[PDB]
Amino acid sequence: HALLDVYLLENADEMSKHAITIYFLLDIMYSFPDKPDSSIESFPTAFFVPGSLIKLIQGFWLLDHNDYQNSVDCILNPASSRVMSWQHSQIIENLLCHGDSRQALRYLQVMKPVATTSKEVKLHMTVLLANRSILEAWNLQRLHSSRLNVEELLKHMYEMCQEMGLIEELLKLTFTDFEQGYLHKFLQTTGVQNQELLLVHHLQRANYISALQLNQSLKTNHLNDCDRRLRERSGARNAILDQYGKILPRVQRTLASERA
Amino acid sequence: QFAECLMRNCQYTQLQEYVRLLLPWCQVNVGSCHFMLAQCYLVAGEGHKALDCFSQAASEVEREDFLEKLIRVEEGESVSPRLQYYNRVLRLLEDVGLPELVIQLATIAISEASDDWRSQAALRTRIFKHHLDMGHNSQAYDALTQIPDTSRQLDCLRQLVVVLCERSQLQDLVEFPYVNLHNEVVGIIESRARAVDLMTHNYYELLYAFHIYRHNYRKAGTVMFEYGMRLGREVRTLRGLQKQVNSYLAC
Amino acid sequence: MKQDSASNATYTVDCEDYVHVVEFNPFDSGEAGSLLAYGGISYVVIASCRFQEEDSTVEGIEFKTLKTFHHGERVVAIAWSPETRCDALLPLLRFATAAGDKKIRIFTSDFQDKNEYKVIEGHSGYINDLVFCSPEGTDIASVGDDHTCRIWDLDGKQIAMFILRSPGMSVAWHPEGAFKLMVAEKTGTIRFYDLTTHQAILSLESVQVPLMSADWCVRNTLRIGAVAGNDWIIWEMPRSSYPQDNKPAHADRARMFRWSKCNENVFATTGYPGKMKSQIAIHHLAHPQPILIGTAPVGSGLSWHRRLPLCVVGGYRKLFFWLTEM
Amino acid sequence: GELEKLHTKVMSLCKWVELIQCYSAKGRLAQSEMAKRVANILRVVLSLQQPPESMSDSSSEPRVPLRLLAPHIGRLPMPEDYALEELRGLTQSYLRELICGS
Repeated sequence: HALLDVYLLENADEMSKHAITIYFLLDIMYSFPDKPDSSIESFPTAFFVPGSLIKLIQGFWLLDHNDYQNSVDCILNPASSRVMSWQHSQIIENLLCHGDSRQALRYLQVMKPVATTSKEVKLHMTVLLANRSILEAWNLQRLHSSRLNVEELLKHMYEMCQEMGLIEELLKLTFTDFEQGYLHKFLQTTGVQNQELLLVHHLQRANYISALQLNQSLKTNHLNDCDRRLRERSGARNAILDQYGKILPRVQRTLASERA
Repeated sequence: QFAECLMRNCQYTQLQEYVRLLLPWCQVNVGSCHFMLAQCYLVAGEGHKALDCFSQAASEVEREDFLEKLIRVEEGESVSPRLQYYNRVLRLLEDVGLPELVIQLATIAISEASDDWRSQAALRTRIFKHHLDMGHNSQAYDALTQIPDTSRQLDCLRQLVVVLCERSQLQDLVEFPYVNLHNEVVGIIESRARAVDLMTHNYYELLYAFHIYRHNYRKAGTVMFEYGMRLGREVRTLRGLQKQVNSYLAC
Repeated sequence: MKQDSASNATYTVDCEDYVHVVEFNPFDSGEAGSLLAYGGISYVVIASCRFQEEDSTVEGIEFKTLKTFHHGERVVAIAWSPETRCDALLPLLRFATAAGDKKIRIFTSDFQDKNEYKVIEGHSGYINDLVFCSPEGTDIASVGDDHTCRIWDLDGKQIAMFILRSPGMSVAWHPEGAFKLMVAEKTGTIRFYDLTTHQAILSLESVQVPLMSADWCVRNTLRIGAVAGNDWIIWEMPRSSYPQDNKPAHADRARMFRWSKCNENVFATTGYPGKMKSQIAIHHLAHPQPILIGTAPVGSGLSWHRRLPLCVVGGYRKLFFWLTEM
Repeated sequence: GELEKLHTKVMSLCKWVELIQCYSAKGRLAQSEMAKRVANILRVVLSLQQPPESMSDSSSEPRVPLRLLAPHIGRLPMPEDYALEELRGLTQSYLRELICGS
């Protein structure tokens, strides 16, 4: 009678209540399947619910029972009414939590979910970066980099690419001065190891003067540190910088001719 | 045979009216339906709705022996029936000719190509080529950066320098900084510069400017002095005299 | 395709996105100058453009973006209502779109940070065309792939429904008329609807099929232009139920026909999009040959300036402008 | 059986290239010519020690002995003409060395 009173409630959609009843009837059927055919299966045609929604409800059943593959198949089945953005978001987040990156990517590629919110963009780029679609991720980032969302997008990309190790791929793209400036600002205050990594990035973009300034800063910093692995790496680094700076253009040569 | 005859007799309008009457109650051959509906869309000039029709069609192709034949139009690999779908649709896209539709279809198709790295290289190569054809050279470069296959890399580098010269945007290739590659690029450019005539362009001054870009005074001076050498060997005009003067000047 | 007086764009505008749809303001602006709008895949940009044709202070073209709005599914058609305002303390905006969702969405804006949205329901088959059917526009007529012509209100309610023989490709407002609408069918049937009484008045028959794009003459009512098969056709009222004049428009599948918003003899056509770096063919009447040809690497959108004989075609991240005769 | 001797004696005499003392401009010039030639031949041999039909290691990127080479090679100057390419190779060397440092 509680299910029945749902009909007595404010009906936003008869199809919603029909889908609830159909899901309950399917649960009844799978509780004890008797006979290979039933007139209860005739309920959706009796109450005139689209086969699109029928296949959808099948997908909802399968996803609830964690048959994600069959649920995705039923959802991606064509001639199906497109589902709503909230359940897009929950579906994709659950799939990523469960680790079904390929399935979530298939969902996104077929259904083509909407994205007009920073959260939507972050979720979609998360799926794409877990599935190695770095190029399209960066492209849509550039597209939707508003004056309000750009730094959030950058921070999210930095964290997630740090987690799954796409650094050399990322280093091979066209960029902008603001992006590199924000990168430098973020990485400058984030510890020594990030200092040597961004040193590597300077050298990768051929930034030798700045690399040497960072090296001077690190050497000045390491005058009270006493870790032996750090001492090994720092002696290596001192040999490195003595090798490099003397060959570079002459400004640092004049600075070396200057007393220290 | 009904839909086959609607194709044959050019009855495209009859086609869409048929398929619209059939689809919502007929949940078989839906991929084919989306197919030839997209065919009419490209025919009339709404190939983007055509692309979405193919996007929805790619989900189920397993049945309809007619459809299965289109997996047999792309044999040798079975990474995904979606992937043979992708190869066939890209083949028709190259037969007919919307490069940007190809571009986005591929940026999507990267998902179903999980294996056979030759396919990945060829697809990003095609991305590169279309980006250049429309001048989208920045993300042409970006697409190239994921090509490790050195043979395709050499083909792309040769066609790259060719189109860069044709369009006079070499300086961008230089404005891109890199690591450990000037050996490659100098090999390519000198291979071209020695092979071609000097009066088309001073690829020597080109490389000299690169030398300036790379702070290499030794090699720069040598390049400019040797170009003065070449001019003195070749031409004997007073304009040329000023030119070798400038050459030795810069050296 | 057509090739006669081929030339580069008189004006070229460099954008940050490829051009999906782009078109001017038809009429009724609160201030001088032409507003224009282009929608791509996730963004729609409205910008006011000034030409050295109009202004002497503006040299070449001064295009200044009024707004870029974040939309969802890619916009495939945009409906202007000729009632918008550019003057006073509040610029009125009430503009509709059809996106890659088969749905229609209405947006109202004031530059005062208020913008709300009315999504307008669809029907069977995609929305082929949609236009405001009032001289200021308050109601929209849409044609789709169900052979139904459905008139909607701003609230989203069926103002009307007309049963067509074949799915309608194009629906056209008569700015010179008053609730005079055309509905075009692929079979080649042109129907004039008097939306004031919902009584269908006159019909036209085209011998070239399929029929997808047409227009009234902007400075005349007896002249009706269209593109069918591969040729452009003009009918003269009230003496035709068949082509009065028919001359080749584009050898390939010509797509769009437009009439100059200041000429009753100059019109523009587009080739079949993309492919061969599609050409805009600007034609003058009594000339099978086009009086102007312009090149756009892809054929996307065709617009006429409100009172200049200026035609704009979009392309890859660019806009191209060509000026023509009276 | 002679390639191993090549490696052993080459990497050793690298240690004593440092003690070369030039008291003339032409002496140091010949020293520079030697350095550039030894760099060239060292590149050639390090490339060809994995012969095109009898590869020694499958795909392994071994740890470079620059951890021993650098403290002695850093004791001499180098002409930026080919010091550029040498120094660049040394750059990607130090990149892996430091990403796999102590």
